[PDB]
Amino acid sequence: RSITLGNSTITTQNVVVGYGVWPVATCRFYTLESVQWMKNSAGWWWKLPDALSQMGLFGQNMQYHYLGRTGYTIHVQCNASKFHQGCLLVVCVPEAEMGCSNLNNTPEFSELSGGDSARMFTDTQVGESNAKKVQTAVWNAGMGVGVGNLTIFPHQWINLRTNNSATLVMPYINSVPMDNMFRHNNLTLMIIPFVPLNYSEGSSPYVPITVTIAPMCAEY
Amino acid sequence: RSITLGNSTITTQNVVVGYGVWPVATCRFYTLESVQWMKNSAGWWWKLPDALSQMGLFGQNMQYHYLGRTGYTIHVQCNASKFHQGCLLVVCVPEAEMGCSNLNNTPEFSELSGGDSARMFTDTQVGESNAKKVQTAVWNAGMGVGVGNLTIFPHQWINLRTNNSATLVMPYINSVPMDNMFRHNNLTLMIIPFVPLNYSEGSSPYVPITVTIAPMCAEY
Amino acid sequence: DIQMTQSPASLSVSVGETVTITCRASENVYRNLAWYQQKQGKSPQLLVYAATNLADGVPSRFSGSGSGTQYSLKINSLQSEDFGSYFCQHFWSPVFTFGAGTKLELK
Amino acid sequence: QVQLKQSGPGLVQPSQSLSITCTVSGFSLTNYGVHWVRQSPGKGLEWLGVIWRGGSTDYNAAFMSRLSITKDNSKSQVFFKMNSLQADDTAIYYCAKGDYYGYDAMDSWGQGTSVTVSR
Amino acid sequence: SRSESSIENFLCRSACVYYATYTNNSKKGFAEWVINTRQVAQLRRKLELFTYLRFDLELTFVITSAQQPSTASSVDAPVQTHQIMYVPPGGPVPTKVKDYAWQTSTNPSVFWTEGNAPPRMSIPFISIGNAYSCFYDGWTVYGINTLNNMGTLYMRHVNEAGQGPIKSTVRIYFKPKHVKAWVPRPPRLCQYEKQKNVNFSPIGVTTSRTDII
Amino acid sequence: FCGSAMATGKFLLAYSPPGAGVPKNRKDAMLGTHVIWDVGLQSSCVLCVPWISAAGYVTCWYQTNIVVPADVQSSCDILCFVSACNDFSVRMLKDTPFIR
Repeated sequence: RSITLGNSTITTQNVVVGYGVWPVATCRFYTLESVQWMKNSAGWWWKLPDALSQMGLFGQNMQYHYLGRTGYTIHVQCNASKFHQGCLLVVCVPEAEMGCSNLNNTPEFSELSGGDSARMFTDTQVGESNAKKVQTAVWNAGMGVGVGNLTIFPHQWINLRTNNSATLVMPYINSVPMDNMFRHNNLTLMIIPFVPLNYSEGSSPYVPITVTIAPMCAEY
Repeated sequence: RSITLGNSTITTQNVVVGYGVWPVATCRFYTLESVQWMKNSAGWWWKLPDALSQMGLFGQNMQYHYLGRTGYTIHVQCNASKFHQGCLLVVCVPEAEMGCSNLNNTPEFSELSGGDSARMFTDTQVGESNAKKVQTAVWNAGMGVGVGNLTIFPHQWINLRTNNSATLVMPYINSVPMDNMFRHNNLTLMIIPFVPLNYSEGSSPYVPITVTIAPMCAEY
Repeated sequence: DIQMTQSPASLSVSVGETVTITCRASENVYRNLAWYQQKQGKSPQLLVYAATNLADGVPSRFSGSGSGTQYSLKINSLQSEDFGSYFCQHFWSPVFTFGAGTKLELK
Repeated sequence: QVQLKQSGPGLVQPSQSLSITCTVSGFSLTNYGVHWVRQSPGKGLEWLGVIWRGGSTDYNAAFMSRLSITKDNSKSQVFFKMNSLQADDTAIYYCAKGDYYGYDAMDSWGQGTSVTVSR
Repeated sequence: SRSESSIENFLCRSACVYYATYTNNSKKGFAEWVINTRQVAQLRRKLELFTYLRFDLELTFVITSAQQPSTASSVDAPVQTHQIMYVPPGGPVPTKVKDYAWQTSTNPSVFWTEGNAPPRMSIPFISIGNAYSCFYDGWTVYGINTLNNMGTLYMRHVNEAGQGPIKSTVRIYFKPKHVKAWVPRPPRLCQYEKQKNVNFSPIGVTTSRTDII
Repeated sequence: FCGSAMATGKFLLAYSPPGAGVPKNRKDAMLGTHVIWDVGLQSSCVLCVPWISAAGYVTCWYQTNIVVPADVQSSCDILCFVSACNDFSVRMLKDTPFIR
């Protein structure tokens, strides 16, 4: 409990590590701002080494030294009373090559990754003739893939009845051992609600979700 | 010869150390831009931990951490042919409390220290009723002091007949062991020409003078 | 092109009944519908997006249903402020079109 | 959070050009796209055009040549130039933000600027 | 039993991945094929189960010919030879049948007369990287990853039209060997739309039944 | 946190060092040295900072809203305590200014 890194401190009390493999002034707990899980929410995703590079002094290291090699640990926790209910799905997929709305085009950069701001899913299709937009129908998970099969990646269940938090540890997964961090996002974090949030009247109408990221062994 | 620090390299071939006492990404050879010693020149001075704080990433350390403790080494060399002549005087005085032109006032900050730009002396008096100006008559050395007695401080002679360069090593000289670097300049470098520069026609009409500063053991 | 037909034109019911309103498209929209309400001399506001998902500040009295081309909205109990206009809008593809616009006298 | 505001001419000359500057607040421009929607008493509501959050633009079919919508990121202002300003443009004009939780729907709007064309 | 379900017996197969024709006298008749696994849809699903593959490559070519309708005068021609050129990534590229790039040096080529065994050849794993990438989220244009380019192929006749033209077909086969895979993936559910990318149309999960029970 | 027993939430406790400016956002305070505080796990967090005779700020920020079950009141209060961590060092006594 109450681990420390640099000048930040997060308190805790399970863990799931990578594919069985265990992975200096930047090693601090960067914490993105929280999203609000409502009743009829859809899902969120962040591209991983882009949401950091816009903001912190880790991003100040990014413009100086482009090419690097990193390893991540990810804390995800949401806080609610006993009286709510629902079930999330935290999965850290590598090399998420999403598909465009229009069939002949490719999605542009501004839709592909909100820098430290969560892009959202939806539960319908999208129109195609407009511009470069990501095909963001949730029940094919954006990749043309059946969503129920997504647990082949390192995943972790959050079930509001018993469990409350989630921790992920992801080692460096790439073909070439050194690449530029501007044109290649190796990891992708997803949060999908399967059993939707429900509550009776008088409770709070939303459950906030915080995600806390920390790099480990960042070389350049 | 050819010492290295960080990513800078200065070549050399005597040394004079302090008062007998020998004194991390900032340890680089900062090099101020050169002055031009002419025939009828007067003299120059730099306030020491101000000429660095405006410019380098050492100055980026200054705005973050104010209070520090440093130790200096100073390389001074001028380059000329055999056919010139003259004699300089390199002295690193501590706590140079100069006096104003006007008698009731104090000199302002902008005249007291050019940030990495050499303030110059003169060989006359200055008027007094104007503004806050430093009494910069050279033959009292600005401090109301006889100039020929200035070699009580750690000094070094440059004589263009035989010698060519000069190296100074100055340890940390202060009363309190830790002070802010914005309102207190502990050291002051002076260069005064005694025997003025002379040459025959056909030679170059000026001798450039370069000064190269490097800190040692900078704490905060 | 894609068109929206709002039906009926206008209603005049009392306060507190279960009233309904529909609007039909021309082709499939895949539930990409948004309902709007504007009173006299102000900006419109969003109540239901994606034809069933209600907004944040809207009460639970409003509900919308439908799939494909036939879509509808339901107000189970009107109040004093529940008059004003009502507009439905698709957002499938540019060009986005709107509905006609209904009105409530609340007699 | 304060929403967006706008300012227009209010009165023009017929067969001219127009410029409304809509000022946003609270949100960035890399996450939301603004919508230009004309509320009219005669034709009703109608949508003109959208610049997306990536800078690419869209327009209505019947207004292909007389519009030019653009924005700035840092100054956080959007500009669009209605052109040729004919007698059927007597309508109030709205600035409105989009992308309500990623759905392409108008979340909040401006205050509305009423314009007329004639003397 | 498990030895059928290993990685090697899951991939050491063959497929008619390409099928083109060319004649001898059109002066633009020469086949051209870029090597990429995403050509045939059926093989594409089995290779997109993983993410990073590392395998050398083995090719065979079956080649047949056919006589075109000539004029007259009892046309007879001897046996034909075909030239199959391989170009590594970053080499010259031919534009015509008579061109400079066939008589170049570092483009390895074979020759094969008709009426013998088909001309098998084998290409080792050529990459600056350590493994191929069947998926790539990023730019080099989005989702390209130019390091996993394997080169092209070109085929032409090495004869001249004597009295009547002959067109000919060619079926490039394909057989990976010594495969090591990494970091698996869920199988692709939707259809395939474009050969270059992963674009798709959204579809339901399974087919439905009438009710729950 | 002397609030309810069911309600949770999260808070930042950002200390800004002297010389550095006061943070004027939620985000920038996370860049400086700080501690995220949970409410549901522990009910009292501890923070140490040196003090010596602008010159520093200790401001606090909403990490999230306060989620609370129904039939519980929403507004909760927070106390704040002060003690010397280690020994001080005083010198040259004088009289107090808290008299007429």
